[PDB]
This record gives sequence, structure tokens and C-alpha cells, in this order.
Amino acid sequence: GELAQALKELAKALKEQAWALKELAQALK
Amino acid sequence: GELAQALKELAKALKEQAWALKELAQALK
Amino acid sequence: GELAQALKELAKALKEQAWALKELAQALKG
Amino acid sequence: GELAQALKELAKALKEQAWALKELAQALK
Amino acid sequence: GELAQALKELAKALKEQAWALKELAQALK
Amino acid sequence: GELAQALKELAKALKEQAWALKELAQALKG
Repeated sequence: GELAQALKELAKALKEQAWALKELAQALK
Repeated sequence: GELAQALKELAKALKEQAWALKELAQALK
Repeated sequence: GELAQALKELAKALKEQAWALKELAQALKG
Repeated sequence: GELAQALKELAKALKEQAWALKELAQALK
Repeated sequence: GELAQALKELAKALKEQAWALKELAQALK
Repeated sequence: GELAQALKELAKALKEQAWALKELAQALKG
């Protein structure tokens, strides 16, 4: 229903999370 | 959706955490 | 039901943790 | 059912999370 | 429980994250 | 259903983040 873009906005968050992690990993070298 | 409500709060918290990770990464360089 | 309530709490923990990381980041600058 | 101690083991995790945060906050002074 | 399965994976990840936060705290002192 | 799948992914992100924090902690020691 409208728990449907619940999951959509969470999927975006998870993606932002991944980009952020990648940047930190790269800083740790 | 109530449950949906929670998932929206989670997504927003996740984004903020991701942005904090980026600030950490930049402080390292 | 109680699952909803649990996920809200995870959300607050992540938010509080974000704040702490900003502080750490600032300390690492100087 | 046996999503019942699902939530129980998650409640414990959340508590560990809080203790960990408190210790970091205290280190940041 | 499958959904229950996920919640168990989450709890374990949360614990590991909490323990990493403590290691961070101790490194500061 | 798809909620289950989503929560699994959060779990992996938290696990990967934990590793990164251990590395940061080690770097802060020296």
C-alpha cells in the first residue's frame, strides 16, 4: 500500500549508506 | 500505516548516519 | 505491532549515533 | 511465534548499542 | 520464520557495531 | 516478504560499517 514507498525511501537510504562507506574505506588508505 | 511510519523514521536516520560517515571520511583526509 | 515499535527504537539509536560521529569527525579535525 | 525471540534478541542488541554510545560520548569529553 | 530470520541477522550486526563503537571509544582515551 | 529482504540488507550494511569502525579505531591508536 503506502508501506510501498516506505521501502522505496529505505532503499535509497541503503544506497546512500553504501556510497558513504566506500568513501570512508577509501580514506582509510 | 504505522509500521510504515517506523520504516520512514528509519530511512531518515539511516541517511543522517551516512552523512556523518562522509564527514568522518573527509576529516581523515 | 511490537515490530513497529522496535524499528522506531533502532531509528533513534542510529540518529544518536550519527550525532556522535559528527562530534568524532570534528575532534579529528582538531 | 518464534519471531518472538527475534524481537527479544534485537532488544538486547539495542541495549548493547546504548551502552556503547554512552561510553563513546563519555570519551568525547 | 524468514522475516524472523532477517531480524536475527540484524540483531547480530547491531551487536558487532556496538562493539566496534566501544573499540573506538577506548582508542580515544 | 520484501520487508524481510530489506532488513537483511540493513544488516549487511551495519556489519560492513562495524568493520570500517574497527579500522578507524586501529588508525586512531597509531
